[PDB]
This record gives sequence, structure tokens and C-alpha cells, in this order.
Amino acid sequence: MTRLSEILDQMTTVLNDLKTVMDAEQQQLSVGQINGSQLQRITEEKSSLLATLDYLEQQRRLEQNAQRSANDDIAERWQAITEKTQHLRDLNQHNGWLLEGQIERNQQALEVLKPHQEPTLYGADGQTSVSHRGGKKISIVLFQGPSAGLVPRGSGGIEGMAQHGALETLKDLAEKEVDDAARLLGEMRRGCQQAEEQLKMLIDYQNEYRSNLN
Repeated sequence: MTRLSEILDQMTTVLNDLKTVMDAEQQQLSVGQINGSQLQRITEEKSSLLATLDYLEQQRRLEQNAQRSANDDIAERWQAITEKTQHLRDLNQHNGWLLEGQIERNQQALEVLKPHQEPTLYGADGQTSVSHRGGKKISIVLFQGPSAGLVPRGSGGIEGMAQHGALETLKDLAEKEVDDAARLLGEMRRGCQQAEEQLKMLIDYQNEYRSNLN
């Protein structure tokens, strides 16, 4: 009766850091302002800390074979994990919604700055509203931005139009909109995908652990 105590302690402390990290990025996605240096450091922390959760997770199952409970320490850590992983999975679902919403918002913004050169509608304004699960559409703009939705806080999304202008040569500001958003929000989209997946599955199998009585 040991080892799990350390692993689950390492999980829960990383989940405290991920509480701060994943909530902080989620905030900057829902405000609508994507901060480059800030989100780069935040998502770097998230993805490293998730890789850590992942190694501790697979090893935890190896320690469900190697060790078991008969210990309250492991049990306190266990409850701390299920709580934090649940809250993280929830705000992560919201985080991914904010991403795909802010990414598609970016692609309509690119449509508005870009001149209509091929048979499209118009770079109009709009204030749509969406607050359910979904997102992930085709690449709306000529850049790789396959996302959909809107940030519920930033209620000002344009109609779900898509161009087909697959030709380019020189950009300036639009390239930095795609660079900053599609790269940062992309690494958070893939990172958060892995996050909510491993966290919901964590909790799912986690009931396998018994209290001190075993």
C-alpha cells in the first residue's frame, strides 16, 4: 500500500495548476481578445501537464494491478482527482466551444478584410447566438480553419458563410490573425481534445478504486 499515494498526489497538484491554466486560457477565449505570448505560455503548461496526467493515468492502472487501497491518503487524492478532472472536463468542453467559435469568428473577420474576388455573398456584419455543443465545420476561409460556433459572452458572430478563394501570394495582418489564432487555438483545440477525453475516461474507470476498506 504505497506508490498510488505519490501518483495521485502528482495528478491532483497538476490538476490544481490545470485549474489555474485551463480556466485562464478559457477566460481569454470567452473575452474574445486572443493574447499571443500569454496563451502560448498557458497552452504550453496545459499540454505538458496533460502529458503528465496521461503517464500517471496509464501507470495508475498499472498500480491498480500492482497496488490497491487499504489507505486513506490514496482515497483523499482520488476524490480530489475526480472533482478537479470533472470541473476541468466541463470548462474544457466550454474551452473547445470558445476555440471553434473564436476561430470561425476569425474566418468571417478575414472574409470582411478580404475583397470579394470569387462568387461569395458579402463581408457583412451580424450578431448570431449559439450556446450548445457542436462546432467543427469545414475550412470557412482559404486558410485551414475547420471550426464553427461562437463565444456565448462575445455575442457578435456573423452569418455562417464560406468563401472558396483558394489562391494567395502576399498577406500582412490577415496572416498574423491566422498565425496567432489558428496556431494557439489549434494547439489548445488538440490539447483540450486530449484533456476532456482523458479526464472523462479517468472518472469513468475511477470508480474501480475502493475506500480504506478493501
